[PDB]
Amino acid sequence: GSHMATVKFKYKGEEKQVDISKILSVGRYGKLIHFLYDLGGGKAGMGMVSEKDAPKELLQMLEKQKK
Amino acid sequence: GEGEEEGEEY
Repeated sequence: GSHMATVKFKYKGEEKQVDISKILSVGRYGKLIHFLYDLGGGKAGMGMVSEKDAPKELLQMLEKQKK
Repeated sequence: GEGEEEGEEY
């Protein structure tokens, strides 16, 4: 099990959850926040949520991973 | 297999 904090992302309406250790780089484009996350198997994934959908508590975490 | 894509109209 992971001992890190997980971040929930509203992927096109779906509720996804990525561990903070899997988050590679987050890039806020303004209203839309895009992020790259490492999944496994050599390949990774990506997503983009809105400022309104992303909770402040998690949004601040995204600020720390803002690369 | 893994590797999704978004598509939001900015």
